[PDB]
Amino acid sequence: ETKKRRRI
Amino acid sequence: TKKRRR
Amino acid sequence: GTVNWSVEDIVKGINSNNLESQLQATQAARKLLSREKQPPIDNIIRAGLIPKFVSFLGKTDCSPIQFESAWALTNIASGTSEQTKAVVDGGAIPAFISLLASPHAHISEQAVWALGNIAGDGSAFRDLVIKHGAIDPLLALLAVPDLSTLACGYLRNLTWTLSNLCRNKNPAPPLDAVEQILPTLVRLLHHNDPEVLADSCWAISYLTDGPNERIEMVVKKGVVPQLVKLLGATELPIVTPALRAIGNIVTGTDEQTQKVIDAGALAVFPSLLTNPKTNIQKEATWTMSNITAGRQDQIQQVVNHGLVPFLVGVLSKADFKTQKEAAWAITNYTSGGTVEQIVYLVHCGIIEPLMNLLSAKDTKIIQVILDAISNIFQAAEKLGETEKLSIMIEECGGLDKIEALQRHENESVYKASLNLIEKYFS
Repeated sequence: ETKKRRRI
Repeated sequence: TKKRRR
Repeated sequence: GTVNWSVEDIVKGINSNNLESQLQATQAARKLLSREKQPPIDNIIRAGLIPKFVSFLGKTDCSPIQFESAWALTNIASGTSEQTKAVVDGGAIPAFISLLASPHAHISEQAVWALGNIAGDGSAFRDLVIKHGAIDPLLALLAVPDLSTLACGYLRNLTWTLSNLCRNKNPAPPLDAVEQILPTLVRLLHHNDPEVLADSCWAISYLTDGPNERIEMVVKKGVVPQLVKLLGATELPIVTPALRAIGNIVTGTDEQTQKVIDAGALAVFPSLLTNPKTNIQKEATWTMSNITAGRQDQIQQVVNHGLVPFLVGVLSKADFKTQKEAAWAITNYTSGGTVEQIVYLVHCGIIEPLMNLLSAKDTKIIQVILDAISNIFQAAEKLGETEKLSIMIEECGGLDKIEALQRHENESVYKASLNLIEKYFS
């Protein structure tokens, strides 16, 4: 899956 | 056990 | 215009004694950190800004700066472990947990996301978020009669963060925390949003990746039938985690494996073993190998569902890593199967594709294939048909490959091949 996510 | 894991 | 400020300008405003000047500079920072092209995370850290942002989180009287600092810190924590550590070292964790109680949903949503990035770093920060007490207020945000009244994106962020609290090993998450979270996961697994469902499955896949006691916690909640249902979804982002969880579960006891069979899983494997995504095929075959390593009545269910031909197929043609897992599946089958079952396997055409894999450049697969042959010859002895089998292996190019392997580096290889030659080809 996606460890960590940035808000764009 | 013949079962293998990840 | 809070677009394109310099880090110098941002510092000048955050250091002013003016709440509105500080708010404008903080929004300038947020905008820097949310651009798609190389955000300047390290520059912001080196400027000393994290403690200021953390302090802004508590300005209950000025919710806009609460939001902007929350967003800015979220994106710093999205970075490397060193960058996430900088946010944690600033005191952010208790501050973000306080913000979960904000009356403004867009602010509490941002605190959920931030805590997700921090827990996502790994075991230690995950356990630190749990020690600061995040789990109670997170679950309280989902305590509503019907999840559909919540905003889609809000529920998606909650589910994602919950999956990160279940994630990682060495160590796995605390057992008490897993007990607290599982009921809610079960509920989210029945929600109709594909994204909620994928992250819910990932979460279950993390929890089932351990000792039989962990598996049992999950299986006791009754989710295996719902997992098998999602195994049949059309969305590959749901199937992938659901298959991983089912496969983890069948590394367990035979009693846990049986619940997966009873739930209908085997009926979905014809498609999974022919799936166009390589990793689906690989994971479906590994799962099959752990099922052919079970009881004989379980091998028999594999037979009844018509899956032996599909294993022959994967052995014959598939990515090499999938073929390797298929070989394991055969060795387990031949090792624990009855004579009748091994006969059937041969009648389905296993010998030729088994032989063709002996010219592979992987030492381990050759060991696996030789064990399987040996096992089959043992069943032929019991039927006194060792000659028919010898002829079969001879007729398809097999004896050449086995004889050539006698003069091979590895020891188990030359020992096992030389034994077969002496014993059945003399």
